Amino acid sequence: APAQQIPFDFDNGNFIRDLITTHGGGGYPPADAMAPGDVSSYTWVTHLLQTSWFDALAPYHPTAVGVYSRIPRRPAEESATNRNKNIAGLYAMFQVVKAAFTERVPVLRQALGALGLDPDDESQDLSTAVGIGNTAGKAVAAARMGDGMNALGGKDRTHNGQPYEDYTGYRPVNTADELVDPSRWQPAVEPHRRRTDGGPGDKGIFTAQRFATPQLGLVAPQTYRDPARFKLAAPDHLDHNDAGAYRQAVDEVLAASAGLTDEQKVKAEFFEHTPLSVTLSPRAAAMAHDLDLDGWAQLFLVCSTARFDSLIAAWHHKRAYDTVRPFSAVRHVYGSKPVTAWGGPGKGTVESIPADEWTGYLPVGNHPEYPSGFTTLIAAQAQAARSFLGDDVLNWTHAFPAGSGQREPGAVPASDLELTWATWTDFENDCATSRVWAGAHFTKTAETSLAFGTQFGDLAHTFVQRHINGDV
Amino acid sequence: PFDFDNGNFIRDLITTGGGYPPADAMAPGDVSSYTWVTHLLQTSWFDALAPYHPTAVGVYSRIPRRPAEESATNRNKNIAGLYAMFQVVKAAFTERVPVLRQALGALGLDPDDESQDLSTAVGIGNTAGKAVAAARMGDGMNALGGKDRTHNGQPYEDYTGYRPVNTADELVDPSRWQPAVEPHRRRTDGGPGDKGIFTAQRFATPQLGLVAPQTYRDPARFKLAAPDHLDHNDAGAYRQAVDEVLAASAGLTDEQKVKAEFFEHTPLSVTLSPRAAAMAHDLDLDGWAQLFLVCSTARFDSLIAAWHHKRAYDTVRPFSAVRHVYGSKPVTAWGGPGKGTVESIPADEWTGYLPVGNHPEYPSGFTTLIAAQAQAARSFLGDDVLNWTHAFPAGSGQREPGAVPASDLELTWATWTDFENDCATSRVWAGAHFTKTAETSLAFGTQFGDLAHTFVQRHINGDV
Ligand SMILES: [Cl-]
Ligand SMILES: [Mg+2]
Ligand SMILES: [Mg+2]
Repeated sequence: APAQQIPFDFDNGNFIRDLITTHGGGGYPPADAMAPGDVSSYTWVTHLLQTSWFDALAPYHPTAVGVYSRIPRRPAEESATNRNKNIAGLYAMFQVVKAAFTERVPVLRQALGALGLDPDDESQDLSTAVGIGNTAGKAVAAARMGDGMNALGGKDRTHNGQPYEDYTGYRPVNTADELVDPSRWQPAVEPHRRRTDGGPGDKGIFTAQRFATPQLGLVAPQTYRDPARFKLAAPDHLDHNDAGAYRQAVDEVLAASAGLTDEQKVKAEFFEHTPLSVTLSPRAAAMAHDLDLDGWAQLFLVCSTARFDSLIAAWHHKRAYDTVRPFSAVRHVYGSKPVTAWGGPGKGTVESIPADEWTGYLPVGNHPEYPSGFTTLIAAQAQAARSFLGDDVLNWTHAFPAGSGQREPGAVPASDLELTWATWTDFENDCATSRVWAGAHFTKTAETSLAFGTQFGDLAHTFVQRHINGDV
Repeated sequence: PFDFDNGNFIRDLITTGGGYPPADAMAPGDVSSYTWVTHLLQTSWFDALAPYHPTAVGVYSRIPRRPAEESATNRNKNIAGLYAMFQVVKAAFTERVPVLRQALGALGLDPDDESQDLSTAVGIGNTAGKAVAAARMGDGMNALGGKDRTHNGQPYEDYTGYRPVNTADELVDPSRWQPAVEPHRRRTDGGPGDKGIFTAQRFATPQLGLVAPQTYRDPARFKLAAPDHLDHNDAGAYRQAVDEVLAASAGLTDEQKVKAEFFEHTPLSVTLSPRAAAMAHDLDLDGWAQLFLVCSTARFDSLIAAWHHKRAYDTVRPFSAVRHVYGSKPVTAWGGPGKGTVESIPADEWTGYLPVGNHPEYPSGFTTLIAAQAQAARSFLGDDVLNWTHAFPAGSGQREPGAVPASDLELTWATWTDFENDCATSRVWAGAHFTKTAETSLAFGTQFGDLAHTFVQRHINGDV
């Protein structure tokens, strides 16, 4: 309803917990223009969003300073309640949304109006919460909208630019029709409605994949400068000239496909679903650790910084190694010969699906295979939360009603399902293995990605502590 | 309120100007899947009405003729046509099932009635619609996705093994089609899709050239001249074709931009031009079903032939040809949204006003189809009269919303000849086609309207 108001206690509430990250604890969130499996654009925009929270609250802190702005500190009385911090954080992310997520502006404008806040207030009075928030959010957008991500589309061109357009000149050595180098990434052919549950798009249209925002590997990281300094071993397990090792890596993917259970299917979908598994695991960790509003903003910043910097490094190596995905390797080893694996929707495991008709449980991501973006990112986020919160406790239970699976709706899971992760360690280990259940990654890739991501959580923790303490 | 006895379900319900219709899962510019599914829908109308006609027989079914008293009013014919297309929707357009179920319920018809009593309108309609789907869902279009595979098939999947000789990144043969790189939200107004994702084009349903046509058996028998204007080894002719496209781009007016969008909007220009012709000729319900079948048959068979030649000639689109001729050099053309004509847009940053279609250039699908449809309506209705006016309020353009057109605009086509001539030239304004391609496509499509008229008359007369 146009006049409906949102109940929220500005004085004692927590806008991150009570407004932004609220959910019923079951199923998947509503869909919008950001596809849940598109981790690169998701991680980039979410970092702008969640950093604006921290920068908006920093002047209300006794010592903290912002990442992208330095706003003169407020008297302590302005933090006696959470009202100013709540207002400032909301306006800061509103500025980021207006700059980087214009699709969300109408819903956010309506939510702000329902909270009693003027959605057209562009004041930048630095003694007011709205002015601090607007200033902090604008500073994040001003520093990042023109970064290497090309989020506005103007990089290296003057006409007809499109947001997130690749300006780096990446070209695969394989086409979707011909596997010239079986060690190298090959674009998949996918229906235009390309999400796990179909999703938005055009009926009867097919496309060939393009490397998703390869320029991500070039954007300025938050805690370091050059992602090449984080060395990653070569993916020797996928050298097609070592036919025995290549075939073993393929057979492990097919065996994972053949062994799929309801729980593995749901976990495959869960860990690829960025607005749920990635965004809301810090919420679960925060709920288990009794953090105040400042602690939530700090935890989310440390997690987002870890995701941001680890994914840049993962994307750098994705392009440098440019590694083949499982579906191409399955076809390379077996051609049209039948294999034992998932037969497709409603089919369960079958003994004789032709290898060139096999597909992973989830639609394969549109970028090279090595390393795993999700696994690197979650390992970084798990380490960041570990370091900030002081322990490994996560205690996240999420419910999946019968038939709520997106790949096989109405059939998977066969009955109501509750998944629980007591620790980040359980969480990140499930993420890595679920990438193999999804058919998106080889076992060794997921294992190496787990080890590769952890270090970025430590860098993120140091970075956020430096800003909490005032950056002197 | 719809009147079953004297009303017309095609006129009063299905095809009920200004602006563009609401968007759904079928993108308006995607002509191949649109024409295929629409032919099943509109053929089911005719087959449902044939037993209620004194002599007509169905295309995909033969239902024993009804007593004339059951055609005294339009009630049975209206009921039968609605259930017939409902059967096609359930088989070939499942996305539309909820809206149609609701529309039938609002009319007082049970959307769960699967009766096939051939003495009742619901039974005749259900039977006529199911026969169309049974005959066509497994044709060469691969609409269900099972062609030449047993696992993980996807509707409309290309089974033909077509691949371009160019990749989206490298133009090796400038005479041949090169797929474009496009944002995933790929429609003129953006459209549904995923933020921040780009794709390389795939030839849209190349198998369309292989599906069994309605009025002939082999599309190769319809000769189409070679696109000599696009032989890159003849640099002068190639550059002339390119420069004509750039000059059309530089000369774009509000009217040309809106007409470019209009003729690429299949649910409007293609679907509703027979409505305008039917309205201008005061046809009864039978005449509407017959006209739409002649038009749909002409579109179906002409587009099959166009798709056959699109694959055989596999010709380059203007954006690739502009890049071949000029590389990065500046040209005079449209500068992009909000910029108008500019003197120095780098050629490798130029784009047509509308997103280029995802199939080879020669011949033009829209132009061939409209020329076939225009001829079909001409032959059936006996004259060239169309008398269609469509309004575009200020700012209603999809490519440049709020700016184009600068003021309220009315487009009028008195005749099919004016309509098809505007369609051909608008493909050049759109940047999608070369001038000679549009001209040749107009000449190529006309013949399929004559074939369609003969085919429908044979069925109207009883197919003896
Ligand atoms: Cl071919
Ligand atoms: Mg608190
Ligand atoms: Mg009538």
